[PDB]
Amino acid sequence: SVLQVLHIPDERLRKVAKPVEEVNAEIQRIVDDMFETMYAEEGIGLAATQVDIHQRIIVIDVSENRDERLVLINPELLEKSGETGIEEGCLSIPEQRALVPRAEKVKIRALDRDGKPFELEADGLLAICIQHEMDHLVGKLFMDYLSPLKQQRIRQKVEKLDRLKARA
Ligand SMILES: [Zn+2]
Repeated sequence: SVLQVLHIPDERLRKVAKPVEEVNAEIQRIVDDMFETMYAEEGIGLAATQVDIHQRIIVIDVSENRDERLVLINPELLEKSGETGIEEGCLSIPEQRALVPRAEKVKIRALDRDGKPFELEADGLLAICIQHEMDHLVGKLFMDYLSPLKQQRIRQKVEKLDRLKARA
């Protein structure tokens, strides 16, 4: 199923996710719906809290053939180094992009879709994607890094877009 993605300024985007107790068929359903939703809106990453499911689950797929699926359940940042930034987007902040400071390299521990643990070292776009999605799980958005003026301007942009998109 395709789930509805929340937009700012929805307050449910600020909730802190609980860890997944047990990776069972209900969780695997959520993972599958999250991928379906992410591909349907043309995203490369999605956190559970974006679809109003407040558990520590993330899906990523940067591939163009939509077949290098990455699932992070209960991710844990083990180490990070360096600093970078690209203009990030987000399905919760429609059509807005902004450069945000990130670590360049990241090492995480997570569970996969089967509930088996794995470690992953990432750099480049992947490292940035993981950090952006892990932020979502503790109620952080990429706009939080920007000036108050930039933040307001982003909010207004989105509110205006949702105002027009709802036609009637
Ligand atoms: Zn996002």
